[PDB]
Amino acid sequence: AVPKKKVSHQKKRQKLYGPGKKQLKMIHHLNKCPSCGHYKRANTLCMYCVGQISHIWKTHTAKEEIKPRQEEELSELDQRVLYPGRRDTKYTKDLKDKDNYLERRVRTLKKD
Amino acid sequence: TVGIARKLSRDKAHRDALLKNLACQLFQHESIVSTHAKCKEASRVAERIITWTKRAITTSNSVAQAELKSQIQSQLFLAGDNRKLMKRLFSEIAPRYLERPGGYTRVLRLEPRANDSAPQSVLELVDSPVMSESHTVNRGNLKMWLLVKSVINDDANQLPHNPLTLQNLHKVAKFKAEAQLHGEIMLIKQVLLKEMSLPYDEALENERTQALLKEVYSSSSSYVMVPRP
RNA sequence: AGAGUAGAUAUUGUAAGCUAUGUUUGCCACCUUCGACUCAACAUUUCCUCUUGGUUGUAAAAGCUAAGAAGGGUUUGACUGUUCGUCAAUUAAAAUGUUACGUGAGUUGGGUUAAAUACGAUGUGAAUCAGUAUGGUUCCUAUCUGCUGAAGGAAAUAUUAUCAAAUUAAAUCUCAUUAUUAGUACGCAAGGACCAUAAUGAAUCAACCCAUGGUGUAUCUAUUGAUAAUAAUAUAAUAUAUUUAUUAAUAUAUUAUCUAUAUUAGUUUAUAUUUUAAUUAUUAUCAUAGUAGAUAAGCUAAGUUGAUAAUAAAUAAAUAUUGAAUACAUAUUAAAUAUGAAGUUGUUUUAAUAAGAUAAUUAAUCUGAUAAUUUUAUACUAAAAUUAAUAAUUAUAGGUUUUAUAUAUUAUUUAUAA
RNA sequence: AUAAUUGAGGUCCCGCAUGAAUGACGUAAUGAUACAACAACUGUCUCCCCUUUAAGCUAAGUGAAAUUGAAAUCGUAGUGA
RNA sequence: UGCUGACAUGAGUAACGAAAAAAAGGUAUAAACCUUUUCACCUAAAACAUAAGGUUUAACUAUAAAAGUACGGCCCCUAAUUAAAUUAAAUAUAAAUAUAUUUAAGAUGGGAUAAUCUAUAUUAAUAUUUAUCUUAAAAUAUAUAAUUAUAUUAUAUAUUAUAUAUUUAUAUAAUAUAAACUAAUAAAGAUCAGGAAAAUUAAUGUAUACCGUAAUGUAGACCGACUCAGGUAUGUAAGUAGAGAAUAUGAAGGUGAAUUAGAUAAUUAAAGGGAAGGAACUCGGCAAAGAUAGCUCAUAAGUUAGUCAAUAAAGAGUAAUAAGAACAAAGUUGUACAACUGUUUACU
RNA sequence: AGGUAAAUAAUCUAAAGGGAAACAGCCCAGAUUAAGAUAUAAAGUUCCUAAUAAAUAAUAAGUGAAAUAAAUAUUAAAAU
RNA sequence: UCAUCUGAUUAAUUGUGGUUAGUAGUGAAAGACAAAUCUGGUUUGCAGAUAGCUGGUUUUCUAUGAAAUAUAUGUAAGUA
RNA sequence: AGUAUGAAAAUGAUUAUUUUAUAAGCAAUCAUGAAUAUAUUAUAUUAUAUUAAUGAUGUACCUUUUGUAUAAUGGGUCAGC
Ligand SMILES: [Mg+2]
Ligand SMILES: [Mg+2]
Ligand SMILES: [Mg+2]
Ligand SMILES: [Mg+2]
Ligand SMILES: [Mg+2]
Ligand SMILES: [Mg+2]
Ligand SMILES: [Mg+2]
Ligand SMILES: [Mg+2]
Ligand SMILES: [Mg+2]
Ligand SMILES: [Mg+2]
Ligand SMILES: [Mg+2]
Ligand SMILES: [Mg+2]
Ligand SMILES: [Mg+2]
Ligand SMILES: [Mg+2]
Ligand SMILES: [Mg+2]
Ligand SMILES: [Mg+2]
Ligand SMILES: [Mg+2]
Ligand SMILES: [Mg+2]
Ligand SMILES: [Mg+2]
Ligand SMILES: [Mg+2]
Ligand SMILES: [Mg+2]
Ligand SMILES: [Mg+2]
Ligand SMILES: [Mg+2]
Ligand SMILES: [Mg+2]
Ligand SMILES: [Mg+2]
Ligand SMILES: [Mg+2]
Ligand SMILES: [Mg+2]
Ligand SMILES: [Mg+2]
Ligand SMILES: [Mg+2]
Ligand SMILES: [Mg+2]
Ligand SMILES: [Mg+2]
Ligand SMILES: [Mg+2]
Ligand SMILES: [Mg+2]
Ligand SMILES: [Mg+2]
Ligand SMILES: [Mg+2]
Ligand SMILES: [Mg+2]
Ligand SMILES: [Mg+2]
Ligand SMILES: [Mg+2]
Ligand SMILES: [Mg+2]
Ligand SMILES: [Mg+2]
Ligand SMILES: [Mg+2]
Ligand SMILES: [Mg+2]
Ligand SMILES: [Mg+2]
Ligand SMILES: [Mg+2]
Ligand SMILES: [Mg+2]
Ligand SMILES: [Mg+2]
Ligand SMILES: [Mg+2]
Ligand SMILES: [Mg+2]
Ligand SMILES: [Mg+2]
Ligand SMILES: [Mg+2]
Ligand SMILES: [Mg+2]
Ligand SMILES: [Mg+2]
Ligand SMILES: [Mg+2]
Ligand SMILES: [Mg+2]
Ligand SMILES: [Mg+2]
Ligand SMILES: [Mg+2]
Ligand SMILES: [Mg+2]
Ligand SMILES: [Mg+2]
Ligand SMILES: [Mg+2]
Ligand SMILES: [Mg+2]
Ligand SMILES: [Mg+2]
Ligand SMILES: [Mg+2]
Ligand SMILES: [Mg+2]
Ligand SMILES: [Mg+2]
Ligand SMILES: [Mg+2]
Ligand SMILES: [Mg+2]
Ligand SMILES: [Mg+2]
Ligand SMILES: [Mg+2]
Ligand SMILES: [Mg+2]
Ligand SMILES: [Mg+2]
Ligand SMILES: [Mg+2]
Ligand SMILES: [Mg+2]
Ligand SMILES: [Mg+2]
Ligand SMILES: [Mg+2]
Ligand SMILES: [Mg+2]
Ligand SMILES: [Mg+2]
Ligand SMILES: [Mg+2]
Ligand SMILES: [Mg+2]
Ligand SMILES: [Mg+2]
Ligand SMILES: [Mg+2]
Ligand SMILES: [Mg+2]
Ligand SMILES: [Mg+2]
Ligand SMILES: [Mg+2]
Ligand SMILES: [Mg+2]
Ligand SMILES: [Mg+2]
Ligand SMILES: [Mg+2]
Ligand SMILES: [Mg+2]
Ligand SMILES: [Zn+2]
Repeated sequence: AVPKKKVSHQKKRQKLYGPGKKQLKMIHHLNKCPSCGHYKRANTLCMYCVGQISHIWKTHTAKEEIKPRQEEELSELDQRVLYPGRRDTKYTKDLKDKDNYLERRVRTLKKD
Repeated sequence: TVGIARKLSRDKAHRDALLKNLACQLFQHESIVSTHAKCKEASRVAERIITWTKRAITTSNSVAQAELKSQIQSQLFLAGDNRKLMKRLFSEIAPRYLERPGGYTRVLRLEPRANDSAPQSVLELVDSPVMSESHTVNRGNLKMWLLVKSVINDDANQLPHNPLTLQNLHKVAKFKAEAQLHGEIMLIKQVLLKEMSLPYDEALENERTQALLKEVYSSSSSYVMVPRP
């Protein structure tokens, strides 16, 4: 149930790193994407090219934003009177800074 | 009960409902991204549904047709955005696949998602129309788009097309009128080139497309095999 | 000594004598949990099975006693916390121990056990008991050793792909009944064989799923209650087209089936009024898979199939031959020569190992791995199958087609037509 | 009573060491009390099998604990606080 | 088993706390945030109103808006109770203090007027607990004033038509569902016999103070060291069903979560089914299984006479005959002890 | 009885070193620090392991070879 | 926690406030509770209580080097 | 819980040298090959340093005891006290 001794430096290290099962393997199965000449996984789509195509689809197949007439044709002063500004909470501010906590996809290296 | 399908870490009732939802979403949006296992199971359902629809369309037996219809109805959630999904299935989706013997979907593997390391895939409908009757482009048929992008890249590099690319193009063609296919390719080029910001001289592009079509369409050792002494 | 019809030594063996054991009850004080379940390993001082000596007390058959022998086997119930014991029904037999009186970081907690309480006894009393009774508290994710499986790395009498012997590590090894020999041998009769073979079983082990049985959150049908859809039809509105003389009629698309007021405070329902405010087909969800009847694959034992591994070799107790030493005698603790066991060696089976063998040898497709589709396999791995698309041949999974199975209605039918 | 009963009920009385408000005795009802029997039922068992979900296993992210003189931490027999 | 600090070990091991998710888009930044659609879960709640509490957690700093009427506090009044207070000498007392009496405080309670909307100031003058039956009345049908059977029976409002003050008032008549529920009324059964305390006319007034108000509240926003399956007061709690607030469903509302994705060996947990047998299990039938109406009938011995036993066991009617939601309903007996309903070692 | 109680001596206690397989107490011998030629103690001298050759008898049982197991039995051998 | 079980118009359950506790209250009585546990709470102080008991007590070198017996002891864990 | 500074240790990762995949126990000491590094007197047949070839010897430390490798006490490591 309980360790009888302080496990030594040797014995913890040979346990962890000695076996190949536990080690990380080289990703030999990279290959060139045909659409953009960059690294991608074998039997896998290029995340750049498919992303680009998805973006294209979004730009074309776009549901139009609903802008109400009455709010679109308000005067500036009138709009200010109706819908004044406010102090956002700390939480709200944190939520707003998305680049702080949201990871954008990195581009791979160009294949040789 | 064991081995017939993926369990997907869900109770039976939930699992089936999930699969139905996935099928509905596939029919609505002609491609969808999801986890690999879910996609694989969803394909099985969607394909089955398509075949049933085809059978209903074709069969002379009235009772059979009615039974197929009932089965199709059972296998979908018809509400909200999928109210007129049955109609779409009969009129829009299933008529694409009348000549095609199975294989109506394609699950294309993606790079696994970062937060979760979950293997990610794209379940999508085969031979989805890239251009509707309105002057727009349609969401779906990712593989075709990718192929055309690869072709464009090859043209830019002034390289020959890869054998695999040619094979894929041939596969795409098999259930496609040649002129229609060409027109689709041309349409894809217009969008793709602009996105990538390469110049679109139209006549030259058309000629290239034609050349690509021609080679696709017109079909043309270490050990020796010797009889026993 | 003495019993044993006679004779101490077939069998029995007073009291006293000499030892072994560490299985009991003690003594010492170095040293501060009984039973059940589960799985057992070891011993032999052998209960059964195999071999054999003795048995006026071995005629036969049952026995009794002794030698070899640990291969295989050695019980299920009623009572009790019990081990034990009493009994019942079996068995070839129901052997005796050792293993922290094996086994509580494996289970249990009935006994023993503290707090509550009562009874009998003891005590002035608080309370007490080699007493009785009801109730009643420990938990632990495994670091190392070890064991069960599974990989990676490795040094290979030097490579890879395959086939692989000796060997090593284990497994296995049976037993009963009936039948025949034979109602023979033996015996006055009653009774009743050895030697040996066969067939049924047995307990154990292994594999298997064709069939049978079970399951089957694959599936199908039935079914109660409530809700929610799609389709069709009707009505109404809006939008888009066509006709007609914006209006009406038609076609397509979309949305809608509400609402409000009365019946003496409130709520619900009902009807009436108000409004265009619909009733059939088919689905789904929820209620243990809602419940119930069937049920494919797989998995399984209630099921099926096989095995209990020979022949052979050397032996144990025991039984002999010739034959001295020792004129006889003596199977030899002499030389020679023979028999002899469920034991030993082996044999058979599994796992490991890889001596050896065939082939190829810097590669337009050498051998492996990474990758994909997977299952023959599987915790992860590993293993095995496939990764075809060109001059030919190769289907891994899904999908498709197919025949087949399941479900449950169906000739009162389906399809072609005249 | 059971094939078989150290349990249960009935009865006997060498009551080791019963007994009358530390109440004595016999009942009806009640009791999650204790013991025993019959019925029915059943995976409790003969004797386990199949299925379901949550864990277990793998990948990603986060990240305990008791413990620990130091450890390069095998078997057997012998020895020996 | 020193104290403090730092850092190891177990170990990148267990675990990440009852849980249903999917896609598309915000965004070629999302398992976790927002939106839309689908799916599910809670639904006499996981909803909607509130009380208490609390690092304001909120839909936020440009922030929770009150003269009063199905608005609370504050205020007036007092209960339980409290008070270095109160009365040459209230009484007692080593000191502290304690007692009795006064006065003051003290809500968990009582408190005028109001949609015809309403006016609170000042001055002057003399209600334990339970029940709404039976009878009687008239109404509706059958038969031949009287019988039989059935509901109805105190209050709550709009309409219409009359009669009196003069379209505004008062009274009368007639018209008009069922089932729950409310308040207010009346009469009244039982013993356990049911708070306290704070006037009316007239004249003159009344420019209406302060505080509470977010959200959370069967919970991530309180008490439990944690965003803890524990603890936490009250009122509504769509319909369909039913005796019902049981049970099923779920209109609406709210929610789907600081872990995910796969795989589903051994093994564990929590479930479902099981041939032949049926307690052979075990200390012990522990656990599991077992319900052939839940309504209406019927129901024994014994017995303290209490359908106590009884919800008796069996059994009948209605329903169903191959079965086909949930929930309520789980035997009979003998003995020991204790009359009984209760109480007890919060945690063996 | 590795028991208990005291008597005498020694060692251990508080004593390292060699031997007794391993060893608090037995057999030798007392570490001031080294050095390593010579005498040695107890104990040893086939190898493990530092060091050996002989003589005369006996055993044949692996008896025994650093922890001696008895009465009794059988078979020899001497002496009378 | 889940299942199962018991009471559920009463010696019922429960909100809000109050009274009674450290020789000490409350207790349908279990030494039961009195702020996560009482045969008598907690805090501060006496206080560095006391401990014939346990454990600990820190550099080096040099010389000598015991005892575990008798007697006494409310003494046999001590002390003379 | 001052301010500077900080090659103090425990502890982690990495690199270099050296040894290590037929070998068994306080991980040290002594013997003794080899490999590496440094060396302005290595003149060398050199010297020092580092390093588990191989061989031999070697039962942690303290406390408390008649007596402890003890499977008796106590300590996870280092720093300060
Ligand atoms: Mg369900
Ligand atoms: Mg099919
Ligand atoms: Mg005689
Ligand atoms: Mg005798
Ligand atoms: Mg023997
Ligand atoms: Mg005979
Ligand atoms: Mg044999
Ligand atoms: Mg034992
Ligand atoms: Mg243990
Ligand atoms: Mg007594
Ligand atoms: Mg109990
Ligand atoms: Mg089968
Ligand atoms: Mg079959
Ligand atoms: Mg069958
Ligand atoms: Mg089957
Ligand atoms: Mg299905
Ligand atoms: Mg009303
Ligand atoms: Mg309508
Ligand atoms: Mg529900
Ligand atoms: Mg068989
Ligand atoms: Mg044989
Ligand atoms: Mg002769
Ligand atoms: Mg002879
Ligand atoms: Mg033989
Ligand atoms: Mg190929
Ligand atoms: Mg195939
Ligand atoms: Mg072919
Ligand atoms: Mg296929
Ligand atoms: Mg008897
Ligand atoms: Mg019994
Ligand atoms: Mg007595
Ligand atoms: Mg008397
Ligand atoms: Mg008396
Ligand atoms: Mg009771
Ligand atoms: Mg080692
Ligand atoms: Mg210290
Ligand atoms: Mg992990
Ligand atoms: Mg683990
Ligand atoms: Mg571990
Ligand atoms: Mg885990
Ligand atoms: Mg959670
Ligand atoms: Mg997205
Ligand atoms: Mg309701
Ligand atoms: Mg909520
Ligand atoms: Mg709320
Ligand atoms: Mg509030
Ligand atoms: Mg007052
Ligand atoms: Mg007050
Ligand atoms: Mg008040
Ligand atoms: Mg509010
Ligand atoms: Mg809090
Ligand atoms: Mg806590
Ligand atoms: Mg909670
Ligand atoms: Mg409910
Ligand atoms: Mg809803
Ligand atoms: Mg059965
Ligand atoms: Mg049956
Ligand atoms: Mg039994
Ligand atoms: Mg038994
Ligand atoms: Mg039970
Ligand atoms: Mg009677
Ligand atoms: Mg029940
Ligand atoms: Mg009682
Ligand atoms: Mg209680
Ligand atoms: Mg308790
Ligand atoms: Mg001493
Ligand atoms: Mg001395
Ligand atoms: Mg010595
Ligand atoms: Mg000296
Ligand atoms: Mg010998
Ligand atoms: Mg010896
Ligand atoms: Mg009752
Ligand atoms: Mg007591
Ligand atoms: Mg406390
Ligand atoms: Mg207590
Ligand atoms: Mg003092
Ligand atoms: Mg002190
Ligand atoms: Mg001296
Ligand atoms: Mg002395
Ligand atoms: Mg003394
Ligand atoms: Mg003393
Ligand atoms: Mg080596
Ligand atoms: Mg050794
Ligand atoms: Mg020693
Ligand atoms: Mg130790
Ligand atoms: Mg040790
Ligand atoms: Mg320790
Ligand atoms: Zn690309």
